[PDB]
Amino acid sequence: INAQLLQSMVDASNDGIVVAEKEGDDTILIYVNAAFEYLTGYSRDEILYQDCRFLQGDDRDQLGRARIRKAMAEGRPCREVLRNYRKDGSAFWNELSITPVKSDFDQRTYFIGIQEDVSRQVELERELAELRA
Amino acid sequence: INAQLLQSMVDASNDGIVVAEKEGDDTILIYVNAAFEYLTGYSRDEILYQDCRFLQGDDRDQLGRARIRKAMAEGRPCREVLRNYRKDGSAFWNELSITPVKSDFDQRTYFIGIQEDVSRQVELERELAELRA
Ligand SMILES: Cc1cc2nc3c(=O)[nH]c(=O)nc-3n(C[C@H](O)[C@H](O)[C@H](O)COP(=O)(O)O)c2cc1C
Ligand SMILES: Cc1cc2nc3c(=O)[nH]c(=O)nc-3n(C[C@H](O)[C@H](O)[C@H](O)COP(=O)(O)O)c2cc1C
Repeated sequence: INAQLLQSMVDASNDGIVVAEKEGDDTILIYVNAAFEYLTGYSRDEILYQDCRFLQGDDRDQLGRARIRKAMAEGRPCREVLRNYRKDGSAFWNELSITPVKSDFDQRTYFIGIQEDVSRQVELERELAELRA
Repeated sequence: INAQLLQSMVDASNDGIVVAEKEGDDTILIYVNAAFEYLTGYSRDEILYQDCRFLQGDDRDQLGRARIRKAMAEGRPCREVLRNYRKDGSAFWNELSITPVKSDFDQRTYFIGIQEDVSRQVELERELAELRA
């Protein structure tokens, strides 16, 4: 499959897709797609080369953080549902998928992130539970 | 971004991703990912070089067909929720996004399809609306 098609497929994805690399305790972003920019509200120039933890804002007491750190250290993919905050400050539920992959071009392991906004389904399920009473 | 990472990003996608080319009134499949292979129940060798309309089965009375057909003619992406049937015969709801992309290698327009399963949400909305009254 051609590389231009793959880049287009990434650029056409509804879910957000990012690529990040490890720099100590930070995993700084090296690629984001348009979907990620519209989901998070930040432009490409602002958040490039930054760890995604800024999406958590002040809600930094989420147990999923430790699970993410364990998964990335051990080279395992992981899936976590987190509360994240856009640039304007509005909250949303982000189903995040992290996948570590070893690039053979430079023998470096990178991390692929897929973000899904699941706020709508969270609200729907909650309302169904309320009506169940 | 290198092609190996792009193929990894596509094969790790939660939604199904496919690539198809135009042959008259048919849009023949040239690529599927693992998620699509396990969602439809068909192997790559079975569905290669065939238009995806077989997923509709006998339920060919879906208006989205017309909308899909017009969208591809004008080179516009489109999003439609359709009824599809697996190889075994079980039914599901597919939110499909079609995006035309210009490949420069051959200056040919290809079509990227992204499929998301919305059956669970469809049932949620059904039950919430029913109990809602
Ligand atoms: C590719 C990638 C994408 C990530 N995307 C998000 C994200 O969208 N939202 C989020 O809250 N954390 C995200 N994270 C996790 C944080 O960036 C961070 O790595 C994790 O919370 C570890 O927490 P710590 O930095 O406090 O140790 C992502 C991590 C990676 C590797
Ligand atoms: C890239 C691509 C992916 C498609 N994926 C699906 C699909 O997953 N399910 C489906 O029912 N139709 C899908 N279609 C639509 C059918 O393949 C077909 O093109 C459509 O029904 C157009 O009208 P026709 O059936 O009269 O030709 C897809 C079309 C394209 C171009």
